[PDB]
Amino acid sequence: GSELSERIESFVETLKRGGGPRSSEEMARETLGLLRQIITDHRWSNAGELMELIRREGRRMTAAQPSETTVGNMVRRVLKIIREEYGRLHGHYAQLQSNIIEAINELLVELEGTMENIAAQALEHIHSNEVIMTIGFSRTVEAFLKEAARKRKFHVIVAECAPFCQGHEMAVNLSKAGIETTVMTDAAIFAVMSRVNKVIIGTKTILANGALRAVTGTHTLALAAKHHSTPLIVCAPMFKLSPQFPNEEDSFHKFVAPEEVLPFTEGDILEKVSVHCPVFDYVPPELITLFISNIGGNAPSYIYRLMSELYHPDDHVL
Amino acid sequence: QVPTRKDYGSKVSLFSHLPQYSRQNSLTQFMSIPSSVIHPAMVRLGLQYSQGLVSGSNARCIALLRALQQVIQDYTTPPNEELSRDLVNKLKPYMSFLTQCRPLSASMHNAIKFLNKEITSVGSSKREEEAKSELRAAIDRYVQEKIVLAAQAISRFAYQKISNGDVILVYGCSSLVSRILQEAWTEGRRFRVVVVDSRPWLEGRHTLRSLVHAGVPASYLLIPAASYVLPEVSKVLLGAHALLANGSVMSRVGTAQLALVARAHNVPVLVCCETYKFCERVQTDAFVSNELDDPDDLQCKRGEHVALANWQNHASLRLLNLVYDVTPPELVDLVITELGMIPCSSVPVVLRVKSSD
Amino acid sequence: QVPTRKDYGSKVSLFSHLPQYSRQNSLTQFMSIPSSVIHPAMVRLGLQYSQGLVSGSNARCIALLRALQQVIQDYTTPPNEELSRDLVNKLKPYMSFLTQCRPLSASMHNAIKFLNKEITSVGSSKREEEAKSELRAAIDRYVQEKIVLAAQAISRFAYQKISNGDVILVYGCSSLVSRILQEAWTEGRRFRVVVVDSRPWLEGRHTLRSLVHAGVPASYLLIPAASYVLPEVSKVLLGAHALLANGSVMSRVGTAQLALVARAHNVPVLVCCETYKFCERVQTDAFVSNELDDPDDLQCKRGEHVALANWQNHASLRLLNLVYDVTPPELVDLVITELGMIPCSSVPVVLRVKSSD
Repeated sequence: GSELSERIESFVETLKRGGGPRSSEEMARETLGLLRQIITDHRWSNAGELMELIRREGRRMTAAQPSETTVGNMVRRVLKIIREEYGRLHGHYAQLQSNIIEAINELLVELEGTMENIAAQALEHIHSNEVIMTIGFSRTVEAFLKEAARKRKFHVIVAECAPFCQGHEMAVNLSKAGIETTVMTDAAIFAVMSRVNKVIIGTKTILANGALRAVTGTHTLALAAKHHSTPLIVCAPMFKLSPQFPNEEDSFHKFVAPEEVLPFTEGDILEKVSVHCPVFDYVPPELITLFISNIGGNAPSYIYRLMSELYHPDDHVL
Repeated sequence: QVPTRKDYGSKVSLFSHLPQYSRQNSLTQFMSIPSSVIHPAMVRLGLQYSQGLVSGSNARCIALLRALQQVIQDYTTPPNEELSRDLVNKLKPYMSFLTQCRPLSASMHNAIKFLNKEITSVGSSKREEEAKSELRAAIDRYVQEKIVLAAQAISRFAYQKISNGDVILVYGCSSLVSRILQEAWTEGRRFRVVVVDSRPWLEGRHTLRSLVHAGVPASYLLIPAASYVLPEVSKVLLGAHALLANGSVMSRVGTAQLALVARAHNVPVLVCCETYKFCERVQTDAFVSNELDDPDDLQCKRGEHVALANWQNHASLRLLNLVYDVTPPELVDLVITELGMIPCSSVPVVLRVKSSD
Repeated sequence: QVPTRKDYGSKVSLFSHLPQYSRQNSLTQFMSIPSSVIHPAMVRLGLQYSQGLVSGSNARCIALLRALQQVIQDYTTPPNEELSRDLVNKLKPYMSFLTQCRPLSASMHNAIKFLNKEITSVGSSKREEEAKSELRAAIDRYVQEKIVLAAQAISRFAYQKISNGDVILVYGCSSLVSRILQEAWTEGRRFRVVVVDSRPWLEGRHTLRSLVHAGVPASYLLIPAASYVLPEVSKVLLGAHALLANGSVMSRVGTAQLALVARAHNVPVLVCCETYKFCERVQTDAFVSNELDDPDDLQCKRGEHVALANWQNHASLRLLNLVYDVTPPELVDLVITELGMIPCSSVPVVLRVKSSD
């Protein structure tokens, strides 16, 4: 009641203001905690009433941060789980609730071992004396690299995503493990791409076409990799996979303040300039070769089957 | 004597043959204060090259020719020796000192070649001060025509291409493209410019100030936002630093990347280069001949958590900031010279017809 | 116990993680003549794998299932132990010995997976010889349908594609594509076949003999002449050894090369693969998982001047002969399975609908 609405309002304002928490896996765990806390302390007669309640509570989290699709498609996965439980019990008050409890607990068991399974199958994609190029900062790709370097000796080009230099942290965290890393800017991507053998990047949101949004400037890396014919490896979990089509809804990119691009101390020329800072970008699925999830490697021509196995077509509007 | 500067940091394994210095230390720590081995204008030129005060490709050539005028004006003739041999033998350690300060642009290479060809063809019957006046007048005529008349010709040839209502994308800092944009705005074209910049030089602020002071509506963004705005961009202007024998475009490091993304968005790119900046030298990558900037320049202050502060303590960490790259000649459409609109395949043609053939 | 074979020669720096053995030495030099640790049919299978006597992708699976029938027939049950656990724990060193002899094809991997799934699902109330008869009958039904019925279905589905008067290009040695060509020639199609072969295996001679004995007009040539004849070639048949999750084609090493040159000459390529040879495993290059053949096989006698005879005395010399590569899935058009004509993107679809889903 009071604590429920208080924590819901706190989560909504946390998604409205900034990125809280920092890890997307931690935000997914808090999303499952919010959904189990909202189903354990409420009352319903029909399962469709709970479906409408979860939809009404998810619309606010979607309108809080539209660029954060993880809470929205996790709400949609929990909606499909509750729909499948109502379907297997339809062909109902405490038994359905206990089934929802054990299913969301099983979803946390599956979600805690996602990066572990990605690091487990990391060995079948990296050979010795290999030139790797990445962009931005992501825990999945650096875990991939620090597990692949346990038995193999290779090189990683840590290209920074530079609206704000976050890839320096990835370069330092890899060089502490000894991956023989090299730091450059966004302007040397195609200049170094003639020596890059594979492209291993992360993403923010996998779309329904197999398209993906990620840290900005990676569409340029995908174009240079398609020019030099190198395969792209997308180490991405199964909760960044969303049924939002690219041109269907607006607010695709996330815009931040232009201070990180052009500072406030520039002068009188700030009045007559328009400085936009997209921290994301669009990558079409034909520029992608392989997706790496915790269940195995999948093609961009196979994301629709995971969409059918994880999502329901009457929930794509939410 | 002039020693060699120590290489700074841990070099890239692909760039071990190219030197990588630092702007913190200077070579003139162990040199005399009255400059005797190196000319004082030449060591002044090396100081304003090494500290980064002269960064434009045309400004280096202009300051080079002014320092060469100061050297030839302060030249004397020894007994039983010719000027046409002694000046050749004396200007080579000067250019070696300038090379050890900062690697030379191809404009400066062709300036050295043209000046060596002119001082080689000085007759023996000519006097000292008469040949000094001939060489100073030749340098003055050379910089006069092959800077400002070529700049006005390229400005007119790009003014007759830019139409009304279009949008123009630029990259880096170049006086020729900025002069084209200013003389296009003053003569009646109504357009706005999207300025693309890159780290760590951030030299797009110069042409941003130059376009705001000229009254042009401007837009400022970086390399990753260029992919966001090129579906709206219809025209890309670029500033070339050297053009090769195969038609490659040596420019700032974000040039071939931007041209590939513009061709992916069907946006034609336009480089603007004067004919003295050409090359009979040719390369196909950014690895066999390139300039290496400071490895301490990539660090920045995003909050209070500078990660690349103590980068030398990490043995497996490498820092690299490339200056030049090349374009494949099938990516660049225009080559705008003072002779007219030529493609990329016409660069050795213009080399032939301007090399007295 | 079974030791490990010593790696032969100097490995490639990209292939240091993959083993490279030699056919000159055997692992059974330090083993008992009555085979006790390894089953005698299994060590017979390892000898006919390591010496190169069984080279076809389907022949290895057939001989594997025959050796597994000989193992299950020669199986006994200890007291207070289950067959469904003890047979699982005993067949793993057998497959480890077979892996140390020669790296396994993905058909054999899926055969091991299917047999482990079948012997896992044996009930505890079943007797010894009754479960032995069930497992032998299951292996017989498996090899029966998923060799010959899938082969006849792929042969009919490729017979309904090949028309009259066309030319067909093949590569390597594969019984499925050769059976397609024979049953297409016998049922009324009039065509000729261009056979492409490659060094050092030279396995195109087998399908060349198989096409001459079937009455088909044949043409024999190598990899460099394929670029000469593909402007005349209208159809390319290929023999796949494994199909991956992204739609890649694991086959002999000259497959993706030939497919790229055929797409450059607008010639559609056709791979022919049965559905048990698929993979949930995926790779994008020929470097992370591949078979390494003999480094002493690349040498040949062109006159009396064999240059690679003493190749080990040269420290800077490396010898490499790759067995498998992958194709990008945008280069291969057909995937002809027993369920019908599918593209390359339908391989995990067929994996799903044949994996009880």
